Amino acid sequence: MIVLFVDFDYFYAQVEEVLNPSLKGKPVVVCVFSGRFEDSGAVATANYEARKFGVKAGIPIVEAKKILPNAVYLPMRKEVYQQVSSRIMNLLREYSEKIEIASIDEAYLDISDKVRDYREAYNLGLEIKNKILEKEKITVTVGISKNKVFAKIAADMAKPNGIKVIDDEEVKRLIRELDIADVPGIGNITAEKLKKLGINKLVDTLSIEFDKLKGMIGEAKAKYLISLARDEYNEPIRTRVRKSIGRIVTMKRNSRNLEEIKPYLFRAIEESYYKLDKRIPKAIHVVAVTEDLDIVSRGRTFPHGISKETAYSESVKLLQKILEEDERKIRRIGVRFSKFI
DNA sequence: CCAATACCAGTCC
DNA sequence: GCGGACTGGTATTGGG
Ligand SMILES: Nc1nc2c(ncn2[C@H]2C[C@H](O)[C@@H](COP(=O)(O)OP(=O)(O)OP(=O)(O)O)O2)c(=O)[nH]1
Ligand SMILES: [Ca+2]
Ligand SMILES: [Ca+2]
Ligand SMILES: [Ca+2]
Repeated sequence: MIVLFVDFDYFYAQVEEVLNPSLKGKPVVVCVFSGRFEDSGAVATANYEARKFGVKAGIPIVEAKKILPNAVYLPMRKEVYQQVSSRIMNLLREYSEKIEIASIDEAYLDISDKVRDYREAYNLGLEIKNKILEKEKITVTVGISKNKVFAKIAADMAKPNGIKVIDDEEVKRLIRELDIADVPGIGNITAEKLKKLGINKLVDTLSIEFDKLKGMIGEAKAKYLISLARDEYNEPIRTRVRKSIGRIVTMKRNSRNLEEIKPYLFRAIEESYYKLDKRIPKAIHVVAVTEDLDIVSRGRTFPHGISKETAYSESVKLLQKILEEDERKIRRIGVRFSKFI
């Protein structure tokens, strides 16, 4: 298999630069303003100039400004970003029928039957990069390898505005030499657990008994790493079928007032049914985050489909149950739908 | 009952 | 701690 992965560079901020060329060369920080109070919220992304001066995704806007008062701070316009994204994804569909949209700015193409080797793949990667730049003025990074995981690792290594092939011999070398913390799916918390077990590289995952590994990180992640280490990973390129779909929102203020909370819950349900499209759920869960940041959920599974109308009325009953059985104020409220017909 | 179900903490990016 | 979605461990419960 030959997999080509495309990851758009500093995507949100780059879109803002496209829409305002006056911003280029300036530090640009795109932000999620929460509005629970002043300048509350977090950095969604920053361009590479802003990162140079200490601002990165996830930090509080409050801290970002203290850090880089000099930057241009912009509200997230996700609807605008989604439109650019959708057009780019349609461009990519032209290069292969076998496409997997992983997120608003990432997609994998299975080009096994489109090119004969990694030389032609590299060439296709350049064509893709040029076309996206020509049509949307967005730079992207391309990663190419024998499976999805190494194609992404390649992009991670080459960004931004890059292209990289990890060929079959390099896959073998990296199984031995790559810090396992750099494997997709392994965050800092998981990397640390592995380090305690004596695992620093993919190849090390085989030095331990499965039950010990599975007991530390779970069976799913254990089989994932083991497959990678044995170079057997070969997951098909295709859009994932979601097992659940929902929406949970932060409220303007904490509350236990049923009718102060209902409007957020109901909007959550509306956004959920838009996302659901033609999928019909058999299960609904109302999910609350309390004032001190615990989660409480109450669900119901039916032996049949739940239309939007039954979702509304049942969600009320489930919310009442949360409020009856937990005396804390609620901070976030929403719904998740699952068990599709 | 206790297997089936419900809850819900943890994890990724 | 803005958030969607999935995983898997532990608590609760329904049968009729
Ligand atoms: N609201 C919010 N959005 C995020 C967050 N993290 C990433 N995003 C969105 C906005 C970014 O443009 C995109 C980030 O994906 P990446 O890890 O590839 O970073 P980004 O494209 O911004 O920069 P990069 O690929 O490193 O050049 O996804 C986050 O923590 N909060
Ligand atoms: Ca990305
Ligand atoms: Ca990106
Ligand atoms: Ca990592």
